[PDB]
Amino acid sequence: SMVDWKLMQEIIEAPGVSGYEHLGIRDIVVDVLKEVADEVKVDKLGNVIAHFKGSSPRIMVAAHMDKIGVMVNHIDKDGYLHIVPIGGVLPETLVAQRIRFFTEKGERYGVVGVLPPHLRIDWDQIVVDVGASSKEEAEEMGFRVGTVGEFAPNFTRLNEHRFATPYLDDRICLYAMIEAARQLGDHEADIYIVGSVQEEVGLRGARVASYAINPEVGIAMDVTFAKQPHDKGKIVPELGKGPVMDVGPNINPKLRAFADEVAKKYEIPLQVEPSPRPTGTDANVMQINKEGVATAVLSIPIRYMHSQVELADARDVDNTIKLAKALLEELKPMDFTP
Amino acid sequence: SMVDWKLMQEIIEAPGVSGYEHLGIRDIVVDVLKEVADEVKVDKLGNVIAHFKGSSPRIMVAAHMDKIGVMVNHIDKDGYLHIVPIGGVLPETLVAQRIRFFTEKGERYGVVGVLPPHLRIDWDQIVVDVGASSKEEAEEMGFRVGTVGEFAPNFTRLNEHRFATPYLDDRICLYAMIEAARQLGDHEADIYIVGSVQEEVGLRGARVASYAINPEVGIAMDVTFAKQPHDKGKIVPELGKGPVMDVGPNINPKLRAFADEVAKKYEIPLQVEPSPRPTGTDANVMQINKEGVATAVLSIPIRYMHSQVELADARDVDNTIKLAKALLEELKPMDFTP
Amino acid sequence: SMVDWKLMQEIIEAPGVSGYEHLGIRDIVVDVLKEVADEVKVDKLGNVIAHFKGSSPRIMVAAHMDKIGVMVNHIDKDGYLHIVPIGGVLPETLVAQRIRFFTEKGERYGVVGVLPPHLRIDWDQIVVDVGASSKEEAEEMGFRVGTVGEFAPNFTRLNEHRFATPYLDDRICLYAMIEAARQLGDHEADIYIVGSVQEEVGLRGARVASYAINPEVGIAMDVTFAKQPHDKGKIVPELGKGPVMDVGPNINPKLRAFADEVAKKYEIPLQVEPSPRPTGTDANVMQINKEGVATAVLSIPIRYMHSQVELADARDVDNTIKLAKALLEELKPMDFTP
Ligand SMILES: [Cl-]
Ligand SMILES: [Cl-]
Ligand SMILES: [Cl-]
Ligand SMILES: [Cl-]
Ligand SMILES: [Cl-]
Ligand SMILES: [Cl-]
Ligand SMILES: [Zn+2]
Ligand SMILES: [Zn+2]
Ligand SMILES: [Zn+2]
Ligand SMILES: [Zn+2]
Ligand SMILES: [Zn+2]
Ligand SMILES: [Zn+2]
Repeated sequence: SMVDWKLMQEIIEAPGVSGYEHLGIRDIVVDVLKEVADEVKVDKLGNVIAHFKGSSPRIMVAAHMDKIGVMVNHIDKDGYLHIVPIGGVLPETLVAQRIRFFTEKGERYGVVGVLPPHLRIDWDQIVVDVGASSKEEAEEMGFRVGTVGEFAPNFTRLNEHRFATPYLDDRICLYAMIEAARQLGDHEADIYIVGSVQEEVGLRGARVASYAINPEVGIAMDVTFAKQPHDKGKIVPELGKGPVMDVGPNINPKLRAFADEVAKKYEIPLQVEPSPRPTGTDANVMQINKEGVATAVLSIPIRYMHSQVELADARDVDNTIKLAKALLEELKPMDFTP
Repeated sequence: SMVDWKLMQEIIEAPGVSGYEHLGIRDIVVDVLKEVADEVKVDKLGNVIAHFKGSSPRIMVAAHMDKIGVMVNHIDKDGYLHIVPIGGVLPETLVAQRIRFFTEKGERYGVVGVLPPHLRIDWDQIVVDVGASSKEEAEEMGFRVGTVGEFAPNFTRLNEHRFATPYLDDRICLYAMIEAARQLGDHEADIYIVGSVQEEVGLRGARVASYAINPEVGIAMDVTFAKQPHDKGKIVPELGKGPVMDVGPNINPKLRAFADEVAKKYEIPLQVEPSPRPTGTDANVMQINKEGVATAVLSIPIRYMHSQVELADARDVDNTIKLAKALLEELKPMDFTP
Repeated sequence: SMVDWKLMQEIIEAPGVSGYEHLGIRDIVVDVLKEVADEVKVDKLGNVIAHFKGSSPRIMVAAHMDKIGVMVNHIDKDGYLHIVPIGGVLPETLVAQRIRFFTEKGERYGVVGVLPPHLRIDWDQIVVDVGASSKEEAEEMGFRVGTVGEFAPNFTRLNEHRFATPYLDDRICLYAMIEAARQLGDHEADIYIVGSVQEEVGLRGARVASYAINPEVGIAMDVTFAKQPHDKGKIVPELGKGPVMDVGPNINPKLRAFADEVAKKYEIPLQVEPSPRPTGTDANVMQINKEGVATAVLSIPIRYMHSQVELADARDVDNTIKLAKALLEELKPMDFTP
């Protein structure tokens, strides 16, 4: 298990909003997995699919490579950018923030300004300043209709265990899945490790990857909500209390019971999240793939999801790596029929 | 046809909310169908698929086994449960009601309390009392994060024909489909009778069952809205006027015309429901399965859908059994191209 | 003391809304009291007055036989009932509930329906379905202008001590008073045990019973509010902490002090409720009867008053039986002058 802070930060900060995972994260995932997998391929949507050959059952584990972000809708006559969200970016988190754009002339920053109080929440109030003085100048700088951008990186390690940064969702789980894969010992299962694309715009990469792989078992590794201020006591998982595994309709009872047994065997703390609906993770589309798949969700709890200050606890990451590795190594043929 | 009140009530009251159909209803459906079907199997999502071997066309008929219900989100320090809905349960129907929970220690009841007027619609106002005095006590009683519950059974036969009970949706149609199956005589069609899972959380079981079966023809048997107080005259079907079959984009014109001819031949009253959108039934996902399926919806009209007092007329149930049996027996190869 | 669950449930479920206590509860109260009382009579309003002859002081103990309920205002052309409340029934507790009506053709049920969300708290939204299709049919079924109904029975024992059911108010105290009466040993006081009528519509039976009895001392046994969710910490009594006895203007200080001494002597836990106003119980009218009466209130705490899920703790019922018996046996001439 054990957290490699340098690799983890590299995986978090690599470029790749939904539909543009090829801008950086994809090559990193391919390179790290090619060293340990029997075969790694990239499909037409950009999913990275790494095969660790085994016997049975066939399992697909998916963590998504894409980040939420923004796209330039148009550039105005004074050289300001008007942007729209890619995935669940909320306008409130954009005020007085830096955005990292992927322009024709490399990575370039812009800022979302604020109007001083004496001149006075929605997308129309959001205008990006890139230091340009005209539309022509912004265009010469490399900005275009369709230019995409991300929250600017800011990795903050607060103490021994806690850290805050944009894009723990889902780079922290992609990191954990990749570490589990690198540490993977012998296993009976036929394992596909998938870096999925476009999770944040409707689970689109995992949909096609599941179709091609045709797994019997599916596990999505995505982040989940942790107890935090103003949550009204409604959130069950807490930072530092371990990986989280949902229960509910998206979650095969036999697979979820198997996961409990494994967690107990390896003495890994395991939290329960009640999910009464099909989840908002790749496991949603994996479960209803083709003839149906036995699915579960394995999550790292974070605070402040979908903002620049997503915050996690490295003890949870470590234990998630350990649990993913143990599930993959312990998995064996069994009857998943509910 | 003919209504078997005892079997019908047993099928209505068997446990099984979305994702937990294995708690009771599934075994009943398997047992009754195994007696008449050539083969019955349960898939990975829990669908019951019973094959009545025939020639052509291949038809799938689906009625869903799952009920809407609730799930325990957390237990508070005073031993009260805080719940969230599974499917379309509305908070208004929970006030001063009993809930039947499926705990580690068998079935146990709780009540949703009301606040006396002198101390004064949303989920936060909903708190379940299970007779416990602390979190530890509620847990010893068997309640957990993730415990599921249902409207408590209350079967009320009002007169010769009308009756009200929780969960006519969709146990009344599952009952009707099962009776039609038991009475099924010779048939040319290759018939799959499916007890589907997770209809109430997005048609998920019928999606995978349709994929595996690959039918040419699909019929969903689900309940529909009947004329009732305060409906502003907008609902077409009425209690006691027979089974209902939609018309609209989800409904293959040739199959629907065939259904009219059959209803006329057997002198079965048949109501028309205008459905301008893809339906909220299993026929939605059956129609867009693989290369496409000729689909129709065959419904029993009920009042007060998704509440504890869903109300139907046994004459409609009888006629639905008769019509389902006749469609299956009359179905023959034909061109379904619109 | 000791709770007889079978008798208690029978007393709770016997028919009898305000003004219609003769439909069942009255005969039960008469029959049980006739076995132990020197004389039992029923007055013109329907009060049951049982005399246990003694010396002094003359005491009247009253628990009310009436339930809150509903009455049919009119039947509409489609056979639905439109109802109005008898006593403090709130429209919110009627949604998707069953009502037990007392018709010309025996007990018959109806349901209060709900309007599905896509077609959208006050009495005009409340319409009762009885399975009829026309006004004439509902009338043939026995429904009339003036037909009365009750919350349908649903007795739920949650565990060893806690239980929830419609109509703990005031059948639980009527049960406790009746058990105390049956266990009553020697006593100096001249005791009248009264099953009062029409408490829920303005304390009307206790008014005339007090006039006829002319007691020197009066105790009302009615339920009171217990700590429960969303009460904002404003309710003092709690389930399981014993009978409750108010303090305040309705409560004679000498009698209330005597009650404390008795509770201490018999080691019965006794809660205090602050009541700054004349109470909403029979003790209100007893106190201002004729030349004035020394009065107190002895209550069983319940949650969710006036709803179908009123919830109590059998330890409190037991201790209330014990305290009532001890007060009656210990009572002796004393000066009640404040
Ligand atoms: Cl996500
Ligand atoms: Cl294959
Ligand atoms: Cl439905
Ligand atoms: Cl085929
Ligand atoms: Cl009262
Ligand atoms: Cl006198
Ligand atoms: Zn996300
Ligand atoms: Zn994510
Ligand atoms: Zn439904
Ligand atoms: Zn349905
Ligand atoms: Zn009352
Ligand atoms: Zn009362």
